[PDB]
Amino acid sequence: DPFQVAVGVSNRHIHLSRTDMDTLFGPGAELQRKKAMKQPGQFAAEETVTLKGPKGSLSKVRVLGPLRRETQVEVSVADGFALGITPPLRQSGQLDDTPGLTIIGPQGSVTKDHGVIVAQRHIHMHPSTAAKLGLRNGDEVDVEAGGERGGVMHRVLIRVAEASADEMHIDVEEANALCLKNDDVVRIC
Amino acid sequence: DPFQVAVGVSNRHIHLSRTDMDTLFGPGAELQRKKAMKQPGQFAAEETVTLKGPKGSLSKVRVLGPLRRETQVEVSVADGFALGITPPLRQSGQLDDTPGLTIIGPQGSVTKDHGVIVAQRHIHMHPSTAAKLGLRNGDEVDVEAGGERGGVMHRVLIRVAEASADEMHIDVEEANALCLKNDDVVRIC
Ligand SMILES: [Zn+2]
Ligand SMILES: [Zn+2]
Ligand SMILES: [Zn+2]
Ligand SMILES: [Zn+2]
Repeated sequence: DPFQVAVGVSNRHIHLSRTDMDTLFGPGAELQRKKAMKQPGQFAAEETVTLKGPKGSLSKVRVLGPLRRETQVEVSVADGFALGITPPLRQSGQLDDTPGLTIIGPQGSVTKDHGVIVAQRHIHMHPSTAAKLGLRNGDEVDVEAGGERGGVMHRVLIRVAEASADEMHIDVEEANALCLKNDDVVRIC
Repeated sequence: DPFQVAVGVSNRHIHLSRTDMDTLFGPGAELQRKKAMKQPGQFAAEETVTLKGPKGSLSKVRVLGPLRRETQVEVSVADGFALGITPPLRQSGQLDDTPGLTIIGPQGSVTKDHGVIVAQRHIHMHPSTAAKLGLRNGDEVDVEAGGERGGVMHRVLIRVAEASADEMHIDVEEANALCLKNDDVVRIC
């Protein structure tokens, strides 16, 4: 069944620019791969940061490599409340009018004015697969999960790129709400 | 639309036996009302406890009144993970083969061998409403939630009792996963 995609539960994490990486970890510092992810080229790094908000802070927030053009922080709704901000629901890269935080690293700190979002659930899909299912990049779909806490998720963003592996990304709260874990199978409706 | 029902977002909390109330807060100690809930006679009390598990503790956990015949602890999956336990998904009062933890109050502590659960989402329903919708106690329904993070929750238990107001109860993670909040309106399918 080509409609079955595996689940990747995305914990809170951060993408860093080269400039911000230099500030937080020192000039010329390279991310060290800790664990390779399903999406090709992407990985969880050894490096982590502390996120400080007006209300509180979060420690050991994972940095995901590779480095990107713009810094982006992804936190759960609960994470936001603990920090003392209200990050809006957004797809990756949609950072206009988003709130900021203070990122703290070993070599320095940077207080961002934007880049913090709650991740909108989505499916990374190969263009081959997307072509089969008659799905276009930018589409939204329904996804069903089984089990004692199962249900159907609306507004699942379809993300098609050549450098993609078939996988669904949901944050920790979405996963727990449906009793989903890494490598669980869900179905596109 | 009579199939619509208001949402009550349920944060972690505890119900206490009289015996356990005596231990934690002193013999003869009465729960003090802070804020009444929508369910008749029930209320969030001024009293709070600390929950201690093998891995960590949670402070300021709300006690809900009135007292009951058996102590019951409701926590989210995330809460359980932080405590160092794995509570199963259960309906209220369904406490067979459940993990325990240590409850700490001002006057003493008690270590329970059972009674910790992750709450199964449910709808409290007055018999008149139940008769009008064609629902019975113990039935399970689907509930649709709208909005950017909307979707359809499966396996929603119907709890029919005279001392009930029409209201759906979901925990913090289920609420955040769907961007629901208190007094939001969802619809029974
Ligand atoms: Zn990300
Ligand atoms: Zn993703
Ligand atoms: Zn309860
Ligand atoms: Zn309830």
